[PDB]
Amino acid sequence: DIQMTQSPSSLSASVGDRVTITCQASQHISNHLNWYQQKPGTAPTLLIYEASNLETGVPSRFSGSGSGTDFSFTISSLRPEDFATYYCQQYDNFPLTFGPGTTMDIKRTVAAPSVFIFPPSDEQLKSGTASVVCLLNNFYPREAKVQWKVDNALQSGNSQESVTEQDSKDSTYSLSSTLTLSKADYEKHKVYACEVTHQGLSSPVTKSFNR
Amino acid sequence: DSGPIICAGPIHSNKSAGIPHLLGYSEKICQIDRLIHVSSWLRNHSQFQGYVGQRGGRSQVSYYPAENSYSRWSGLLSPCDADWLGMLVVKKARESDMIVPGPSYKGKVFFERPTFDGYVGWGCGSGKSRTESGELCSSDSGTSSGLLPSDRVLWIGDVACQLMTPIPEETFLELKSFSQSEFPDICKIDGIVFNQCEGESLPQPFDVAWMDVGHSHKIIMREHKTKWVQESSSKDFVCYKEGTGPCSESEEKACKTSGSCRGDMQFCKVAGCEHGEETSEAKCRCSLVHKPGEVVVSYGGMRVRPKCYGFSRMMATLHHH
Amino acid sequence: VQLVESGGGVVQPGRSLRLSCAASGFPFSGYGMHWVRQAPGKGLEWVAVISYDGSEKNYADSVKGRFTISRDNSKNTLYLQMNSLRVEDTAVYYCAKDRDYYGSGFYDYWGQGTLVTVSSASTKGPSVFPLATAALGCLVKDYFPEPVTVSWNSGALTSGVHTFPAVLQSSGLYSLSSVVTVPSSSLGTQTYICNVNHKPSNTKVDKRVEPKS
Ligand SMILES: *[C@@H]1O[C@H](CO)[C@@H](O[C@@H]2O[C@H](CO)[C@@H](O[C@@H]3O[C@H](CO)[C@@H](O)[C@H](O)[C@@H]3O)[C@H](O)[C@H]2NC(C)=O)[C@H](O)[C@H]1NC(C)=O
Ligand SMILES: *[C@@H]1O[C@H](CO)[C@@H](O[C@@H]2O[C@H](CO)[C@@H](O)[C@H](O)[C@H]2NC(C)=O)[C@H](O)[C@H]1NC(C)=O
Repeated sequence: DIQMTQSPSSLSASVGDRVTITCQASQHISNHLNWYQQKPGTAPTLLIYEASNLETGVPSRFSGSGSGTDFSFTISSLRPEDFATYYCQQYDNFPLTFGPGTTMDIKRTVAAPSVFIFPPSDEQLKSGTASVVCLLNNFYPREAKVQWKVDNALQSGNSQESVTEQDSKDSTYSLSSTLTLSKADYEKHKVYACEVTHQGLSSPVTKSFNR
Repeated sequence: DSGPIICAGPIHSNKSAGIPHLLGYSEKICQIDRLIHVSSWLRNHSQFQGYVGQRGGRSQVSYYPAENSYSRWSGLLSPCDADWLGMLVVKKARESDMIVPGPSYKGKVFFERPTFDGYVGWGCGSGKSRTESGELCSSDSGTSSGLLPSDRVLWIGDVACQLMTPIPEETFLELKSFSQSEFPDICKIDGIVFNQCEGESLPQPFDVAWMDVGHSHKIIMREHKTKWVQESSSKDFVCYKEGTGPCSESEEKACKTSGSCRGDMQFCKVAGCEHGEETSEAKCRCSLVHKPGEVVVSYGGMRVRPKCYGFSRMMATLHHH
Repeated sequence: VQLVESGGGVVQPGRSLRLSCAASGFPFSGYGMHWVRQAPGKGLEWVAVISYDGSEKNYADSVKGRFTISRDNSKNTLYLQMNSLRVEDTAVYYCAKDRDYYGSGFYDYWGQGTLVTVSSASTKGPSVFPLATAALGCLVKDYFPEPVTVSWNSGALTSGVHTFPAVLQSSGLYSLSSVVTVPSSSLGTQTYICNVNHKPSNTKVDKRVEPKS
């Protein structure tokens, strides 16, 4: 019924700076918007209810405002705990709808990844499947993507990527892009290249191997 | 079901929030549409925490007799509604004040009864609700939230309250007599000596028509005649912003003195509307309230605009023979 | 206050499951009760609500006809019968108390969540494969269901370990990667072993890693 849209999708600010989240609406919600914090792996926790009130235990750094359609949730002095995903929620009309979430992430100096590539084992290549793995290590910011190539042929949709959480020390992320082929297809080809683009590399990166 | 006069059922957030003293006939009517007046009474008198009427509002108040005609006319005002509007008082119950049989007092937090001398209410408090008899409040965990459903509110009788056209005392006495002439068996109604008896029976239910002419006791009636006249007074109009909600004293007075404000057909006919200006904007719109009009009763030979009128239950004592 | 869920587990499309949110510390019969679910990787989606005495129920869509919510105020538990389960319903399920009487939508206290996966897959233990400052790792492939736990050298090696969030595959079997960075001068000077542990299928594997020609 009521679509609740948040913005920005993801922040990237460091400790001590001031954050602002924005949550809009498709109808007049009045003062009926709650706010939620959800740390990774934990359960969501209510921070602000009725767009101004602070639930018991919520520090005074967290603030809220807004009346009608547009709201805001303002953290004044970011602390390492306050880095989590944040959601808004209306209760003006059931069904109760949520926002799409804002993922507060920490910020540091730009870091280029350290790309490694792994040819498949032989223990795996007797089941009929070969899995090539390209590893991106300790880079910031999170935004970067890999592109597999089999003999200079851009592969499409036969790979899968995973990203670690932001490191508690490096403030960097890591990526694991796995390219999967059949053994009958793996033995058909020669060069298995992994091309890496990132904000910290003035030229595109490649790590390959001839099997 | 009935219909919100100006404000939808309230969705409160904390039991510990204030009950503000708004100043506009509108702002108040909003507080009535959202059972704030009852909530206050419960708190003030009966030492209660929170709000009653969550999500429902005045539209969902439980009534006895449940087949309450006036309930549909949202504009028609209960005894409690008019307390907030200053027209009368609903009094904290005393031991004397008799609780009538019939109503489903159970889990109820508030129940109101028109009495022969006035209007009385019986409020429970924190985390308690009335027993199956109305006589005692008892712990009810389902009342621990302080944000309670409207069904926990019982208004008894098909009462309609309005602004009296003041009558002289001679008329009241003439009316007093005629009732006694009509009801010559009753001795005491709700505790007030109606006809001299000396031989009273024990108190007993009594369902009668009645009006508050504005004097000591209500006048009870057997053969009455009621005409509902429409009068299109300012009080027959409420002013709202679609959005913000109720309008404030000045805004209302302005609207009800300017014409400019948006309004429904009748409001235009009466006081003036004005259009061709609103581009995006928003201004207070005023609308007629939904009601048969103002009632005028006919009894004893005499035509009276009573404060309140209705058919309710009033414990009473008949003669002995 | 403490809401605590229980009941989740693997289930295949068509089957049904029952959840339970047992309560302590607070007057369970004075408050409405919720169900909120989180799809793996996605945001929050409210499922169902129930009122103080268990009469007025408002479910979301996407569950109407498939989900029945209930409660027993005598033993302070919250039920949720999920029939006609589909793949779209794989999510982590939470129960939440509400400040009001009916479930108006304030989720003050949340439970610690339980996980329900809906897919037709069987139960299969992982196939662990090695991956040769230098980098090496272990390929935990083709298992079902989650979770998995990967240590390294029986919990000794911790610095530089990255256990990647697993990825569902078209076959429905999960597969993750765990990697470590070693100081190049480890060939012979150090031995590395990854300890995979898939408790839901009792599969515990310890794969060694070595130079290769
Ligand atoms: C419960 O108790 C509160 C507190 O006494 C009541 O609020 C009071 O309501 C009366 C209603 O007439 C207010 O009187 C009016 O005040 C305004 C100025 O605020 C004045 O212009 C009017 O002529 C009139 O005197 C009063 O101010 C307000 N507050 C206080 C502190 O008395 C409330 O009405 C009570 N509710 C029930 C159901 O008993
Ligand atoms: C309503 O507001 C009140 C006042 O801020 C809250 O009351 C207490 O808050 C303290 C912490 O500041 C808690 O230790 C108490 O337990 C609270 N009282 C109660 C009765 O819970 C209260 O929490 C607010 N209402 C809700 C539902 O959170």
